[PDB]
Amino acid sequence: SALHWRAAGAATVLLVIVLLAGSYLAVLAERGAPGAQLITYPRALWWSVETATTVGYGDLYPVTLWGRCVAVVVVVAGITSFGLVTAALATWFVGREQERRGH
Amino acid sequence: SALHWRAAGAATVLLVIVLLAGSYLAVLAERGAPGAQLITYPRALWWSVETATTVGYGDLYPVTLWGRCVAVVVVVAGITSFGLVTAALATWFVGREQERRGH
Amino acid sequence: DILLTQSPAILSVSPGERVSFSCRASQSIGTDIHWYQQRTNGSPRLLIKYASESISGIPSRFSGSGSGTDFTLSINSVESEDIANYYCQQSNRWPFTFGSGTKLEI
Amino acid sequence: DILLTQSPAILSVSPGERVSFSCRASQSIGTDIHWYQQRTNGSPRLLIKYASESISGIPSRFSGSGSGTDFTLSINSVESEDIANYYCQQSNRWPFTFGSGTKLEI
Amino acid sequence: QVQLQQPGAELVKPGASVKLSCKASGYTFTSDWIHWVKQRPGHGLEWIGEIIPSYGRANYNEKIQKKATLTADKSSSTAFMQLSSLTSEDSAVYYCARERGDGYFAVWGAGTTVTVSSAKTTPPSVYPLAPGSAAQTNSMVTLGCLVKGYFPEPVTVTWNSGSLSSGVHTFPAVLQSDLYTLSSSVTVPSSSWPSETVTCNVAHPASSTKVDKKIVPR
Ligand SMILES: [K+]
Ligand SMILES: [K+]
Ligand SMILES: [K+]
Repeated sequence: SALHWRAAGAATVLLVIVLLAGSYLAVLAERGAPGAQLITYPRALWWSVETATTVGYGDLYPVTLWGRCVAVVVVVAGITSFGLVTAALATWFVGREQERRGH
Repeated sequence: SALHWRAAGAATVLLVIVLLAGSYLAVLAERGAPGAQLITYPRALWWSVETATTVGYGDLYPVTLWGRCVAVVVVVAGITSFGLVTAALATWFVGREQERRGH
Repeated sequence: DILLTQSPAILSVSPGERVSFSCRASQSIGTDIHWYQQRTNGSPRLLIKYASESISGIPSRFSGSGSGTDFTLSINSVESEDIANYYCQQSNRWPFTFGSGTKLEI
Repeated sequence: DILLTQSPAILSVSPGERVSFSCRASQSIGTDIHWYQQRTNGSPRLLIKYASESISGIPSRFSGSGSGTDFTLSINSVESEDIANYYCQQSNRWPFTFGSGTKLEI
Repeated sequence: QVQLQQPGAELVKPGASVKLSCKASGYTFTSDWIHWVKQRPGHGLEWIGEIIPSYGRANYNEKIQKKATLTADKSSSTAFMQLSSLTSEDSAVYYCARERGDGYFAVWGAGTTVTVSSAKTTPPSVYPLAPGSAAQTNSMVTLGCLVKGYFPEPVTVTWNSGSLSSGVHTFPAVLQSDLYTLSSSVTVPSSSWPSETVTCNVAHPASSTKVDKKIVPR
């Protein structure tokens, strides 16, 4: 269908991939750093979801450079993807409002 | 090209500058305040990225007036810049949807 | 590093009694503790993961409890086959660490 | 202020042995501890930064470990050139602070 | 079936350097980490380090002198640990375990007994042990076998290729002039012997020797 709905879909699939890759890379970057908690996959995945949604619980976060880099990619992909949906919903509303104006 | 893509680009470059200036000023504002943790540049930069993305890990935050002021500027620049991208993506979608309507 | 203290080091129980092994972490670690059993000259065997989750193939009389810094591995009605060394292990913070272990004695 | 306790104040080791200096912080400070060496009448020299990162130009026999509140500076096979005072320093919270120091004695 | 396989023993001269192996089998995920744990006689478990095969990245227990180096052959699903410049302090049983990236070691290898010594590998001498003609017999009979003069540890003593498990005691070896000696005992109903043959199998890894010795009345 329309570009905005495809982009939304694409963004979602992409986000889910970043989430998974992010979980795997966080563990890899963090293991080896004393005091690190982002070291098992199940919670790292919870961490990536937390991060991508910016929910801010603060129960887990990276302590290494590479882990922080992985964090930036994840949050940014999350902010962007959700902003994309917002933009897609606006395109939907703007298009329907034009119709409701018989023009 | 179009205004919205230039603005997005500009916003990004600007955000990166605020991030750096913010890291430097946070250290300057915080050193001298007992209990302060925002006192070395590498982590202050992590803090500014955290702040600008509102990721909410809570591992670092300013404790002084000036540090808090620096925090406001940073988060606001971050919220604004990401909102700008969202708006730019909406302009893109709205423009393409008009084309898809052969008008 | 996270310190895992197992005290007392040796437990003397009578056949059929209920025994309780203790594991105290130096800091809070949720329920990220795991229990292993090692018989004389055998290798470690996972008995309980994440503080209280039973592993398949382990006698129902084995269980664990606790969270934070105090953990317990319990055995309802001990028996000769249970005679061994019992270690706790944590996966909350890097690196993983093991308690010093407690020998069960009937 | 963050208190950095270095105990024992003096370490007696035999040539070739493995020695371990201890540094305990009054609160959790990640791995934000740094180790300095000061020989008789010389000025301090950075040996280990951020708890375990080797500095260029320092004998490979020097290393550090720990995180949170317990830190260790280790020397594999000590030797006359190592005789001195060893201080820890923290950069986690303002102001930076130094431990009271430990003298190595062969 | 055995998911982790390690050679029973390795003898190393001071200053020398051995490479232990760990062949894995069963489900293999990219998220799997292989750990190595050290257990000195009497003492407890000590984490050495870890490695993730699907990347070759390894981490070490930095609280202890670093004597190890980990690598992994993705092709043959084998983990390797390079120990170098060993001393008496490095003699112990080294286990390897598999962790599914979720914090606990679901399965461990049988462990490799590494002995750092200048001595020479010496296979054991298995001598039967049957009662004397003067000793009476109860409802049960006690037989045994003397595994003597071997080096280095360990030795795995079985009875009837594992068939006999109930009534068996194998004592801890003892060192007397760079050579170990131990004895294993077995007890069966007095009636069942010697009609039902009784044999002691003795495998000694350091010399790749496994020998039998049937126990017949004197
Ligand atoms: K937020
Ligand atoms: K938070
Ligand atoms: K938002």
